[PDB]
Amino acid sequence: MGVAVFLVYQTITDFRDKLKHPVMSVSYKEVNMYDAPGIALYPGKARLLSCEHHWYDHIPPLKDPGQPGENTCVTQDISYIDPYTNKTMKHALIVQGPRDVRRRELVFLQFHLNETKQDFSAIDYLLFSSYEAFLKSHDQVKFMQDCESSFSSWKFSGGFRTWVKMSLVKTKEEDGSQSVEFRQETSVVNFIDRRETPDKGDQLFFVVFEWKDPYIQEIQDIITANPWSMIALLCSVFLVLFKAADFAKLS
Amino acid sequence: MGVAVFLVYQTITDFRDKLKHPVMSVSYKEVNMYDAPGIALYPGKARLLSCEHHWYDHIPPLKDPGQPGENTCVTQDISYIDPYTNKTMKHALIVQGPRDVRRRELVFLQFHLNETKQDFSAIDYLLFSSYEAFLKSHDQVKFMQDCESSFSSWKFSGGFRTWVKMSLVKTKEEDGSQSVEFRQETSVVNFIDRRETPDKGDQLFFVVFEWKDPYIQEIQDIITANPWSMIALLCSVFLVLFKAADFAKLS
Amino acid sequence: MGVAVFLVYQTITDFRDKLKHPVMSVSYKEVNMYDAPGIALYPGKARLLSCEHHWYDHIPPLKDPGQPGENTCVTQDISYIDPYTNKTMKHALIVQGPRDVRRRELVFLQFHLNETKQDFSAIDYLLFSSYEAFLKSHDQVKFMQDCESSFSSWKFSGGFRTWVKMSLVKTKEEDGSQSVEFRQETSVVNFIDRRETPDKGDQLFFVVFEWKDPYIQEIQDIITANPWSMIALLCSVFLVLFKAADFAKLS
Repeated sequence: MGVAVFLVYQTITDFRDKLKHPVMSVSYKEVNMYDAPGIALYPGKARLLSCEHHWYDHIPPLKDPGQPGENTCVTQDISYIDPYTNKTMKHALIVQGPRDVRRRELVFLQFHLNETKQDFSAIDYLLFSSYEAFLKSHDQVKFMQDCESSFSSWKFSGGFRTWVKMSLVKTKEEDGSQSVEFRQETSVVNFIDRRETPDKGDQLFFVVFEWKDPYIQEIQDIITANPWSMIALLCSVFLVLFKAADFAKLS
Repeated sequence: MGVAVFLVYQTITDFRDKLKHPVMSVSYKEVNMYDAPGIALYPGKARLLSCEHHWYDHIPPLKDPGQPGENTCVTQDISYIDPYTNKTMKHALIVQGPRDVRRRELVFLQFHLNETKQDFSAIDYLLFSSYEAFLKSHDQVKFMQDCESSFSSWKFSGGFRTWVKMSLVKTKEEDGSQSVEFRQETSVVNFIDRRETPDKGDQLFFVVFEWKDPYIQEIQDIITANPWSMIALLCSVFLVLFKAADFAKLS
Repeated sequence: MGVAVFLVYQTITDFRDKLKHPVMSVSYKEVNMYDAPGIALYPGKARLLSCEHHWYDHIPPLKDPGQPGENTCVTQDISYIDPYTNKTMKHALIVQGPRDVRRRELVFLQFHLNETKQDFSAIDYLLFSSYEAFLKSHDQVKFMQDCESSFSSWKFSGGFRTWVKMSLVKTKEEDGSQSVEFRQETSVVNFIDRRETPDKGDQLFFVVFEWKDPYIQEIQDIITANPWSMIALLCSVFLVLFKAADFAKLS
């Protein structure tokens, strides 16, 4: 009897320990064509020059800095308002990201910034999951607000390329909903300004966005214990101790 | 009987496999106000100019390059000794970290040094868990030594800002103790020299420390199996096979 | 009877849910001496100047750039062919990595590149597991193609140092094989050109490779459920329900 009560006490405490915190598992999934995200860039003073997509070409052809044109980009720019303060004005320009990963597709963005007083020049940017959901559905102006309140924005360095290789992670929370977040790693490459005339000193920006790997990481949180197993086990131990008592009575 | 012995062999092998290596789980938690950490710096010859804390103001006001002043930073500088070799004398400068996470308080630092024969510009730094533990408690001079031998130090570049976003990860080892480590990612933004445009070419540094997200990740290693469940299951299989043998005898 | 059928329904559904996706666990391991790995380089037109190993010296001695010599490096330079397109010929350079981890040996490389038409100067590089596997075993010319179609190559910026701290992550899949992949984070330090100050403006590169920590992270995917436990549990529940039926008959 004392053995039974100690066993049931330890079992119930173990079940409490198991239920108070779950376990986490990871998984991967391959996509034939990535859903094209949207990269949000705050031009601010800066003016775009050329947004180009390189679907399969290994090398970007040699360019001529300082001139606009060659805009083959799906762009949508509307002035907005920051919901974090609601009294400040934020302005953005939205583009469509790289689609196919099998053939490396990189979007190449040239940015020229006019002369400014600020010592450290950089342009902020932000990424959200998909572009078509922001383009067509209703009430997406507030979608930008909640996306920026949820997603995080990190500015890229102003002066040289920041080759951005992004990735997608889908965590499956158990309350009937899904969460998507973007993980990216950047690679800065110094640029030679000798070809351009740097006597003016006006900063020129360059950004390249790419898909790191076709696979997307899926993370699931698993509950490790169920009441049915414990109740069956304790019933079995009760039965076996009853059988032992019956044997002792037979003795 | 043979079924019983094979089942017990398989179960004991499974239990040994479960016991030899555990399974990890992750957890998060919110904090109202982060504990003020400490940032350890090794300026060398680079005497600093201005350490300022920006509780909510988004942007540091433009800083005149070179001229000192505006020290609103809790700092202390004491010459130390390296425990790794014990014959090399190294000096460190210690500051307190940012605290306000909801207002994302950031610390702004600056450095200046006359040109030397180092051929490069970089200042090493190191982070430990808290400042009040280094200040008030007894025998913290050796706390520097064992924290340095435990923590890892990475130098920041010299000539442009290195925006550091740090987060604290707490892993709960099972032997009645706890471990704290810092995970950080840096962001470098180029700095324009044309403002001062001097002929001396003296290096100027800029560092910004910040908290990434309020969430603290907790990692615990959980053992997947316990002997009580396995012993109860083997007792149950013994009982059911005994009942089958009794039924066969009745037959 | 209905209780039994619903319980087995829930049990079989839970077992299917456990079977479809397993759980993942992580582990660490110390090594007395890391195996010497191999670093792949694609200099192209940039003939290197000096490859040096700093077995224990914390500090690299002051150098005089612009002139070749002092090649104390285990190098193997060959011309290859890209299997991705199979009509492109690319040249590679192969060196051995650092070995000593307790003394944290670091490898120093200097590259000089003549002025090029490309507006952004960078040298791509790739990492594979070991050097003696490429050098001594048979048909490793195709091992280069295998590794470059398997491993990922990331270019380093040209003009300033890119201090690379690599680490080895060894995951072991369940179908009788293991996977080794390298995770690295770079640390760029600005390089001062005031020492030479030429009017040619030719590029100079510097790379330093070093092990991050002696620990090797090992990842195993663990199956969480096995048929023996659930079949024994359902047999036990069937037996106890049969006992309940016998008791009801007795009543």
